[PDB]
Amino acid sequence: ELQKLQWAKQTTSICCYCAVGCGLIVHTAKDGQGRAVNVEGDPDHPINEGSLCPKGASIFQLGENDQRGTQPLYRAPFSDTWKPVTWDFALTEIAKRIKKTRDASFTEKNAAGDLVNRTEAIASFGSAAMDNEECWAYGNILRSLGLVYIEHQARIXHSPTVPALAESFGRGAMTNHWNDLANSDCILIMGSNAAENHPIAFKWVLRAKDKGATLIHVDPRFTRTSARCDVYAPIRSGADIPFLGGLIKYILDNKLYFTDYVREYTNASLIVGEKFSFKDGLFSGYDAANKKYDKSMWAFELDANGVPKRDPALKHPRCVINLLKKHYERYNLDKVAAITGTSKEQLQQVYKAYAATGKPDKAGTIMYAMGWTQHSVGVQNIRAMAMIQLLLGNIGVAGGGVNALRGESNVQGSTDQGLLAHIWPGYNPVPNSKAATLELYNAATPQSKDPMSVNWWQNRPKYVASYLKALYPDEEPAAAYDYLPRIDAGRKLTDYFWLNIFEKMDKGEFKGLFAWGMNPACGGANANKNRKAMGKLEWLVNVNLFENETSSFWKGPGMNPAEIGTEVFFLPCCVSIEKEGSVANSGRWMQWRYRGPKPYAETKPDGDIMLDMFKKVRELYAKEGGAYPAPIAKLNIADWEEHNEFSPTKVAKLMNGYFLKDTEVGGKQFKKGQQVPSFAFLTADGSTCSGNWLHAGSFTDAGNLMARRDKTQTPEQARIGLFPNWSFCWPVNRRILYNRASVDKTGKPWNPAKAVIEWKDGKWVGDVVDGGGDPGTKHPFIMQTHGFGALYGPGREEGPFPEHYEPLECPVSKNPFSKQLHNPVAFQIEGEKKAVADPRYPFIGTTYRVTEHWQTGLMTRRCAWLVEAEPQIFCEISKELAKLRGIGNGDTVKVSSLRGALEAVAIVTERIRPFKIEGVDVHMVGLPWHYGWMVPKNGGDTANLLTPSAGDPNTGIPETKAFMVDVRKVWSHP
Amino acid sequence: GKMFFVDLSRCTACRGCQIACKQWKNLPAEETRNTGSHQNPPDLSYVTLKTVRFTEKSRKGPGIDWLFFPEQCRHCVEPPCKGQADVDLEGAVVKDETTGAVLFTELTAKVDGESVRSACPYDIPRIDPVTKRLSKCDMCNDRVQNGLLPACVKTCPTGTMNFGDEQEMLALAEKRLAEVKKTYPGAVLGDPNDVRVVYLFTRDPKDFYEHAVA
Ligand SMILES: Nc1nc2c(c(=O)[nH]1)N[C@H]1C(S)=C(S)[C@@H](COP(=O)(O)OP(=O)(O)OC[C@H]3O[C@@H](n4cnc5c(=O)[nH]c(N)nc54)[C@H](O)[C@@H]3O)O[C@H]1N2
Ligand SMILES: Nc1nc2c(c(=O)[nH]1)N[C@H]1C(S)=C(S)[C@@H](COP(=O)(O)OP(=O)(O)OC[C@H]3O[C@@H](n4cnc5c(=O)[nH]c(N)nc54)[C@H](O)[C@@H]3O)O[C@H]1N2
Ligand code: SF4
Ligand code: SF4
Ligand code: SF4
Ligand code: SF4
Ligand SMILES: [S]
Ligand SMILES: [W+6]
Repeated sequence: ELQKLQWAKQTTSICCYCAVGCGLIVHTAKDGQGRAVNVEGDPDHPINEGSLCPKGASIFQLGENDQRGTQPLYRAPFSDTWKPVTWDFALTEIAKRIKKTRDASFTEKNAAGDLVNRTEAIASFGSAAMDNEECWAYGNILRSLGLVYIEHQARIXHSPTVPALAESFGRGAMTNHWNDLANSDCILIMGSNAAENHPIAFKWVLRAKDKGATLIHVDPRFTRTSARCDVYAPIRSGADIPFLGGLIKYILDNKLYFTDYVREYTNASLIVGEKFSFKDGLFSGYDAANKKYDKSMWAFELDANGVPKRDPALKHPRCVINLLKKHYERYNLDKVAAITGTSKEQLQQVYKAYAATGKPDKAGTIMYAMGWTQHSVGVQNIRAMAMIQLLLGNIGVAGGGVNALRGESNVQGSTDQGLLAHIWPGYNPVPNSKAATLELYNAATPQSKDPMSVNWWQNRPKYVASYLKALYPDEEPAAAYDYLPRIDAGRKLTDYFWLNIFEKMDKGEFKGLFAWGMNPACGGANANKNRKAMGKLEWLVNVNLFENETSSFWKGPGMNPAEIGTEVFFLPCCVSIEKEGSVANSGRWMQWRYRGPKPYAETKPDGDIMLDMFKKVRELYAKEGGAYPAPIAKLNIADWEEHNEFSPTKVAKLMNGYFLKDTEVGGKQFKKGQQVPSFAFLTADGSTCSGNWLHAGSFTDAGNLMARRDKTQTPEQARIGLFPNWSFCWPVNRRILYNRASVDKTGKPWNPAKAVIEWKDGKWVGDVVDGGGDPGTKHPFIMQTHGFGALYGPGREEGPFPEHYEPLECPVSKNPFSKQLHNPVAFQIEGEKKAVADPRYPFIGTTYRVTEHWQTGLMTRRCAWLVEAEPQIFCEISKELAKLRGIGNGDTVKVSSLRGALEAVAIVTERIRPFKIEGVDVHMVGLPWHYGWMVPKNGGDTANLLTPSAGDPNTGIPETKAFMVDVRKVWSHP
Repeated sequence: GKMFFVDLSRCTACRGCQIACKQWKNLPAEETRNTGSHQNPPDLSYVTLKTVRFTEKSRKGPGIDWLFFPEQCRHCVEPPCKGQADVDLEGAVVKDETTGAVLFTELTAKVDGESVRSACPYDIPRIDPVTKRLSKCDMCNDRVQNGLLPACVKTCPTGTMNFGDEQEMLALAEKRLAEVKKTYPGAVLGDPNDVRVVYLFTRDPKDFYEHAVA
């Protein structure tokens, strides 16, 4: 056998980088007692089959890295030095600062005198990089301390996708899964670099092509994805809506929609109120003064029973499908070409190819991510594509869907666990101030009187009650509800989000920050604002693998440590392979992973760090009292622990949930202490606890379903690779969502050759059906109020149809579609100037990734094989732009915006070409944002020195993908 | 013995293979810089046995022909490197009679390294200037002798890398050549009767690398 592996124990794990969720084999020396000796792919894993991209293939170099933190370090105010300290010192002092800050900043009641019970002066950032059990424990810890400013990666990543797809379909999640790409007949990759950023996905994309699919990449750059597609079309950054509205128009004009699917399954028939109009950029109900829409102007006309009226002939002028045809009739080839840079020929070619999946037995799929989300119009970009998919019958089918590609390993899961300011675990809203009782909270939920509309959210009362009974089990739901903090009902939700946290930090309003597995000194847009802002904190707790640009902002570029009063605690955490837990992939596959080696040096898993820190805070409250100590004293944390350690297994069981009492539910009978087998059998009365309802099914009486490694399939399941016995996906192992739309009212597949489910005997066969009920008896979209795929979606801040607006910094003074240049209700901070068609910043700036690095490169900048492949910040420009600026391939260049400047090596390439925008060449400058001042030497700093703190009014995601810059040659050096 | 079939019509230049090879052998990193290309390291060296070469060529209409070449020893059926090395000292270059692997030993430090390199039609061997030892791809021969795929083949996500018996891989190379030729009319197999690493190139192999073929 192999000398290297021989006397080493083998364990299975899941890649700690992207949301594909590839399987690892780990070898640990001396049957598990020594260090990792080897990490490589798990040949048995149904997603990667042993494959790893270079980030997965280098995990050994990350885990066995002698630059890793070894113990806590403390930076005294105005100090230029780290001091080594004990966990006992570090966690007692932090507990002290938490309490001191909580006591001095606690709001029992707001201005208006409503109850809110919230800590104003502490914020938390993180983290999508933690295991699902740690994320849920972490949120509950911070909420029990009264925090409302709780944010992570999701805010600045796929936040717009959740409302965009929820509005369209009922849920915000990726609709299909990685193995399902192979079933597609046309893969459109757009706002995505999937060969670089989801590399194992390309195994399945290429397998689609092997079985007859066309692969289309639409991107402002020619990339490693583009090299391997049949069709490449350029598009200018910030011009997706025109491209997609074009395609809506092309589909409607040429009768390429799936008629039966549109009539029965979309809100096509539903009649909108005479109140709805649209004129020269603005929907009806614009309040100019306050930058806000009166959404009530967009309501459907109700019948007599409070149900939206339907004309199933599609003749009424106020049918959605007729206002759709009217809204997108401006989006003609010549206007789209003129504003995208894309030629008429290329639109025609891509439109003809995609629109052809219209047929019932064809499936087209979109793979999108940050090229669409990181925009002032991000929600509307994703809405426009959701709409196209419904017109073409691609929602619910094998090889269809909206494949919103999630980023980090557990971003799907951290979001599920409510590490965002607007949501508790399971996407139940954070209460605002009007919701003074549980009844007033639960009564927010919209009702349907349509007997065919499941409107499944109506069960929210059960999930809220089970949630409070997981936290506070010796209490009534209604009494425990008062222990949890609330936001103000009069304030835009963007007030509670990433960009406004940093704006408030920059005015002195924050005393403490947890930077828990995030690097906002490099990851946050407008990095110079953030670096100065952190200097206004009294304390900062950085939990991470390595010293970094956040931990050490006080000794960054242009900083004098002696001027900066921030106390910093750096607490070193352990890598993925040194702990047990689950991570949820883009497909909602919740996968269990085991420990290989013991934690390195004095590093600790996050669960243990946060559990220790909370106990010391509870001890301080027991001993001295202070502000509202009840939430802190009463939080059930004894269910989180075993042999004096944090217990991921017992936290998973509690997130799945269990009966506190014997009970009868769904007319079925259950013992006390029994695991809730499904969210169906949860209750509003206190009979059941469940930390996260979406987890009810994950850990039943049959064992840990996330730990299943069973590739067994029926022949129908094998035809489209569901692998329903590999781990567990939410909800209740529904692998393809909205699968009711994949059949006719009989329950026969639209594509028998690629069937998701079929009515055969008296059973649904294939996937778990997405909603109970015989064929034809229910609307297929069970999380929607009205039960339909929304073509018209009136809950969105900018309006119920996508409309093109230029980025807040744009190369045009004038918008060809309307007199509204920018998004009329865009999130912006007064006094922050915007380079609009300014000669000083004449070029489009964009930021993106490479295959070989990860996020801010905090991790991969430490990994010598990945630095070897991509050693330093580069700048991609066309030959045309390089000629204009006298820039030679390999020259040093300085890229600048209103907000900052940095140097980079120029990559002059034909892979970037100028954009003919209204007859004028517009040049683009591309930067990767993986670089930072701390390491390596000569790597460069973060592209976020350039980016603006403005963005989407629905989610506050920054516009990191489209801004304005200059580039000049730099003449320095021997 | 064994053969690689390397279908460059599927390569995303992810560099999984480049990092997989260093992980399996725990090789060090070279000190690199960006000189206006993703390519790095720029060449094979004593400590880099595989690197992905990046060439930009033109095509009609939009985009470019982006040509990815993951370079490695071809494991010649009749290796000139061994012929050259046997002139100075037998045992410096040996052949696995079972796998076909061409293998460098420590006795390479006793032979004229620059003449071994110059005898290689693919310009593959690399010398350590300190010890005068030669290195290159060793076919992950120890993994192959124990029923495992080479590190770079197991890691590959796209079906670019393929390994197995010479009969199954030559039958694969021919099947795949005929499909790729439909969508790439200049596609050719690299010296397929002479090496155990058979590349399918989508156009003139010289566009991928000057030493792509003999
Ligand atoms: N290798 C690697 N993989 C990663 C990551 C990483 O850091 N490195 N990070 C992970 C994370 S957290 C995330 S969220 C995902 C994101 O993955 P992607 O979204 O694929 O990442 P980006 O490369 O940032 O953006 C994709 C593409 O958007 C294009 N683009 C820029 N502006 C526009 C525009 O206005 N419109 C359109 N249509 N395209 C535009 C860029 O040219 C780029 O090719 O990747 C994940 N995977
Ligand atoms: N200009 C620009 N800015 C961007 C983007 C862009 O495309 N362009 N992308 C945005 C997106 S999609 C995202 S997701 C954000 C990401 O921004 P950040 O999350 O701030 O990026 P990093 O901190 O590098 O990435 C994850 C961190 O998790 C840490 N980590 C790993 N394992 C563990 C663990 O077990 N515990 C803990 N506590 N930490 C761990 C890593 O060490 C690393 O520091 O950046 C955003 N910013
Ligand atoms: S980074 Fe993503 S694609 Fe690469 S090995 Fe990890 S999970 Fe797989
Ligand atoms: S041969 Fe395979 S692993 Fe290597 S760069 Fe190409 S696709 Fe990536
Ligand atoms: S490619 Fe060169 S180094 Fe490799 S076996 Fe052939 S002659 Fe020897
Ligand atoms: S066969 Fe082994 S030694 Fe040769 S390139 Fe691949 S991983 Fe490296
Ligand atoms: S993410
Ligand atoms: W992300």
